[PDB]
Amino acid sequence: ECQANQECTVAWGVCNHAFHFHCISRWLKTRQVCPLDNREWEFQKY
Amino acid sequence: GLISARVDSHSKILYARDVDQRSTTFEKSLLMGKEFQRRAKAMMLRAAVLRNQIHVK
Amino acid sequence: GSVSVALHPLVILNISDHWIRMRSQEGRPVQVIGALIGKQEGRNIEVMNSFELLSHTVEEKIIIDKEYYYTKEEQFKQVFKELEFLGWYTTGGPPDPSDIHVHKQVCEIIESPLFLKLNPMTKHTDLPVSVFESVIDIINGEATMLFAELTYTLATEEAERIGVDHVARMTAENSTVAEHLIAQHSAIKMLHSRVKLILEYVKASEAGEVPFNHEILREAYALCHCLPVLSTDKFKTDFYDQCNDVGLMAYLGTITKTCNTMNQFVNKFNVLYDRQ
Amino acid sequence: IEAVYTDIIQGKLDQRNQLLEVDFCIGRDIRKKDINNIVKTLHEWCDGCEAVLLGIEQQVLRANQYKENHNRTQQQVEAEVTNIKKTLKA
Amino acid sequence: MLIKVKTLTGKEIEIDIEPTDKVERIKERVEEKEGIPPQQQRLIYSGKQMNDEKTAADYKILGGSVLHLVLALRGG
Amino acid sequence: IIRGNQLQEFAAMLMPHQKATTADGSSILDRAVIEHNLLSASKLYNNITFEELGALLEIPAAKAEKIASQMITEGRMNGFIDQIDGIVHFETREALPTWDKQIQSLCFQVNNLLEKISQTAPEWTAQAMEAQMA
Amino acid sequence: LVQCILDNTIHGRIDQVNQLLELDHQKRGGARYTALDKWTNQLNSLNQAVVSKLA
Amino acid sequence: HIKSAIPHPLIMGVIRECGGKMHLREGEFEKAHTDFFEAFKNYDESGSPRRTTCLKYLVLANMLMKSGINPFDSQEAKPYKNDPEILAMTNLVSAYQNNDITEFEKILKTN
Amino acid sequence: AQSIDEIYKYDKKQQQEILAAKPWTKDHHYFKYCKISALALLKMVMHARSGGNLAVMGLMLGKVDGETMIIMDSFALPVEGTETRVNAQAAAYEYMAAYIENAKQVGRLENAIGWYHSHPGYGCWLSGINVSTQMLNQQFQEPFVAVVIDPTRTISAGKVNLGAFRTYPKGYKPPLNKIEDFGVHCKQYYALEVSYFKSSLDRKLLELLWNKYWVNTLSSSSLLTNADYTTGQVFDLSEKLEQSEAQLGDKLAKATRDSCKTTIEAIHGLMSQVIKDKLFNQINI
Amino acid sequence: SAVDEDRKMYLQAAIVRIMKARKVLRHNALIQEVISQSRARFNPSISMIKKCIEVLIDKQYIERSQASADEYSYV
Ligand SMILES: [Zn+2]
Ligand SMILES: [Zn+2]
Repeated sequence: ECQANQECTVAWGVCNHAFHFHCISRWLKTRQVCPLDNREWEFQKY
Repeated sequence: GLISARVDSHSKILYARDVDQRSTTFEKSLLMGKEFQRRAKAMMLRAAVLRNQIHVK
Repeated sequence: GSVSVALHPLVILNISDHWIRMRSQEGRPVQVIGALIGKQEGRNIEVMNSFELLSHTVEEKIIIDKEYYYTKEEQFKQVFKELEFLGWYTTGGPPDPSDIHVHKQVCEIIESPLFLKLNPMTKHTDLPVSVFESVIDIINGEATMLFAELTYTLATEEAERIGVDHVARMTAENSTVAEHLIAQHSAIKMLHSRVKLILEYVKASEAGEVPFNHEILREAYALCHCLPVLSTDKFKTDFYDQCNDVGLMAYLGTITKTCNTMNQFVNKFNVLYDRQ
Repeated sequence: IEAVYTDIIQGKLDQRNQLLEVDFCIGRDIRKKDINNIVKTLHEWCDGCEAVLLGIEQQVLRANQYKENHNRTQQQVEAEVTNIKKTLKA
Repeated sequence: MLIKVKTLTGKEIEIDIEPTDKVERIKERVEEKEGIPPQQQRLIYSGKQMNDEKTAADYKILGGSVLHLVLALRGG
Repeated sequence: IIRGNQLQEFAAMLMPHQKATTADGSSILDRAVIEHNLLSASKLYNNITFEELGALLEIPAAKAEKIASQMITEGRMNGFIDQIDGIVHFETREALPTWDKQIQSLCFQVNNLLEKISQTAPEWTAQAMEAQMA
Repeated sequence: LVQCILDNTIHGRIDQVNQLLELDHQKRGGARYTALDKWTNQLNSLNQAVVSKLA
Repeated sequence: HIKSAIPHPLIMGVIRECGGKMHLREGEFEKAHTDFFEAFKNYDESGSPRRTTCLKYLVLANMLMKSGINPFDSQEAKPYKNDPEILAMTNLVSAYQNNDITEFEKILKTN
Repeated sequence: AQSIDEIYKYDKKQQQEILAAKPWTKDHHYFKYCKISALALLKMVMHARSGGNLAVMGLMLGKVDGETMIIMDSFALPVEGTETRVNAQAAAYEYMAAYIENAKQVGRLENAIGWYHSHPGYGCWLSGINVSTQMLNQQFQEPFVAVVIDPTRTISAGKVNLGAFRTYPKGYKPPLNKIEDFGVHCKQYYALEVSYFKSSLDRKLLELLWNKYWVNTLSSSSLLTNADYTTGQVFDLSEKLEQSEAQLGDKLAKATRDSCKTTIEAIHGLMSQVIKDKLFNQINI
Repeated sequence: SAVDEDRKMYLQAAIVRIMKARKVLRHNALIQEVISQSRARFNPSISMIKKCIEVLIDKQYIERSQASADEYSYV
């Protein structure tokens, strides 16, 4: 998303899955779970 | 009104009719206006006959 | 041209509001004097705001109440940091001896106060609003200083320009259709003026008046070839679509208004001819 | 297309209707015998502008007259009803 | 002496206390009669907020010299 | 629109891996140029048939439609495809907005012409404005 | 195609006689017409309410 | 119903695999996906034989819930992507996501 | 002239009569209209933008007429507020005490009518502290109104974004679309309908300084830019008419006024289109 | 630590401003908005953000919704 049109960093979860911060931000506005393990998402590390 | 369609019995084909929202809105509004005018012109006459206290004994 | 002046579309509003307030309070238009403040960035004099000033009339002359000026200056200096005294404004006609008399008192505060005249009754060649500066003449003997008119620019920020654009787009005992048609009239007048100027240039360059430019004449030919604008059959159908849509809306609004009127008539008929 | 590239004309090609729609075209050379055409076209434009302005002024006057008539009728009705209310309080 | 306290909205309240009267009794009387909390009121004289200094001695109060009552104004 | 004749020199200087085909006989260069030509023709055409779209793109009749539909469903270009008529529509103008744009262009032309007249004969322009105001 | 259309997944209809699928690149801003229809219905109801009050 | 237990990561593998299987049989693919992911995580943490069986089931559940997000994008499942018993499944996902009928059918027919 | 010269003529007899009657003590839903002058609006916008992302606020001058609050001027209090909170500790009070007297000296007869306050980036609404302050100011200064202006939203959207609100008194016992636009105290206050007015001389100089945007109006072409707004007005008017006929068994007058306003704006757009067609399309055949 | 106090104050101010901007939010949305706003100066720590949220809840700046405990409302 920043590639096609623009700081991009990593955003880890309690499962330590490390998606893009912007990608997980866009994902969280529709789904409340982690994309990979399908568990409740909680932010951790940045 | 369960199915919005039209039967063509020559070639035996069931076509689907598409209601033109613009045209049906216009015709419904015009019919409502005509009904309004008729109702109002009847109400005016009723007011005229009640003001004169006209009734059949 | 000596010093350049930049004006904001707030000082004029303040002056107009002050003048109308005094006119309404006294019942007739009166002469008002106020103080112009702003920034002094060297060569540019940016008038940003203004406040009403207290003046007393003695015989026929006017004296600015200096103590009120000092109190209001100490009062506003804690709200507008980078805004100091710039000059004074007055509503009226031409610069008269009364104006120069008031300037003779204002000039003891700053080195060169400005003057901003607002004339709502202008029907002559000079602009209704004007800016003046006192010039010390070199004439020997009793040298009466002159009042030189200085031009002003139309510098405006994006935000304030958008604000006045919004306040101008909106409308509203004047009739609404009259105001809308006057708004259209103001723009058609400008378009007509531009087209008439171009037509006069073409007519003059035709025979002998102005040395004609081939480029300008060709651009005028293109402008003439630009009409009619979108005379296609497709446009002529969408235009009548819009006309019929607005006509249906007008019919429904008329029906609603007649419904309200007949409701009122029925109510009054029932409260007069109440029969049980 | 190659004429559109030279920017003399700007437009689009409609193959379905077999049409070329032109939004803008440059002004070709004008000789000293058809300037009267420019004068006539600009005069017609000015006449149309004058007629539109006159019609707008006439409609503004008519709307103001209608508004003033409505206000006068409302105030006259108000005066009559308060007069009848005053004489009814005997 | 007769103070003519006024709010910025134009509401005027007339109060008649003695030129030499203990502040506590007048304070208790106003809070018991009109119930005005002291937490939001501010009394301004000549553009200066009044503090706990000497009163009715340095000030030349004459028939209610416009004592301004201002309420608390906070927002966000 | 880039014809192939001006790309023969460009294809020679490409690095070898950039010269690889796409398992259909067409290399990378004459697929990017095909997409570029089709996108640029989307701006010069209101609509175009498959045969004509392939005539100016050298792709015969069918892969033209395939590439046109592939540039859509990705947002790379606007337009739809009527396969019954074999026509790609790129952009439709809704008459009234076009009327607005043409009126704005006419007013801009008037303003530019007046500016040119003022900058050409300033004294005449000043005297003409003075006479007009009267 | 029938299954996908019945599931609201595909916005289109099928020409059985021509063996076609016509998509639904339609339905522009017609909310104005629905608003006008609601206005007309409310006006009719208000008509019947006001006219039939007493006379 | 138990929420206060600290069991071996083989018990949590068995019961989570059972839950994933029952969710798959009933048709709740969304719950089967997370159940199989938890079972595979526990089996990978401790164990070996019953490891590349819950990964296949997790792949199938992910493909049965409209796909999106590669199962072999997490830390746990990535090393086993090239496993001989998981190569068919990762190829099936690579064909399923970024959909292409030819590759999917070829992988099906070959395996 | 004359009739349009009104609202600027300030009389003290009517003000004293409405302030002594105190009719708002009985009807809590009294004030429904807020008529703000152009000068007050402009000063509010410039002051709000001057503070940037820090909150700034000030006072208002004006009067009351019937059920309408008229705003004729704006203040500028010397308050140094944080990015989300303004306090007005000790200098604002003395400043507003002195400014009223200074304005009395020059001829400003309008008294304090309310307070305006900036919300830099959080819409226009009354928070808990705003509600508390406004309700206190209403309880002790009965004619009052709280105006909130968003500078950043106004600049971003290109439209003036401000609102006027009045709180209900404590203990006023009498859907889901009023919880995100407003705060949790949304039921503790109500929004007055806000309208703007200008004077004859102000509009005279505004039309005089209107010489660059004639192209914008000659191709403005409403009924397309305000199509969504018009259909929104229409489907709100249908519900208003439904409420009016339910009352029938004056809401009907208000519904008729709204219908007239929407229809008049539509016919104004059509008049613009007709004028443009006459100007540009009936020339050169 | 001066930097720790500065970061805590910045986070509290950002949380208050965001809560005024939205007037209602979820925990994940609040954390995401706080991170996106304060990434200009430093990388926030989720523990510090949660501590600031708790200390603002205690200070009656924001409140937890009765229906759901993961939703915050500005008061
Ligand atoms: Zn990014
Ligand atoms: Zn996870």
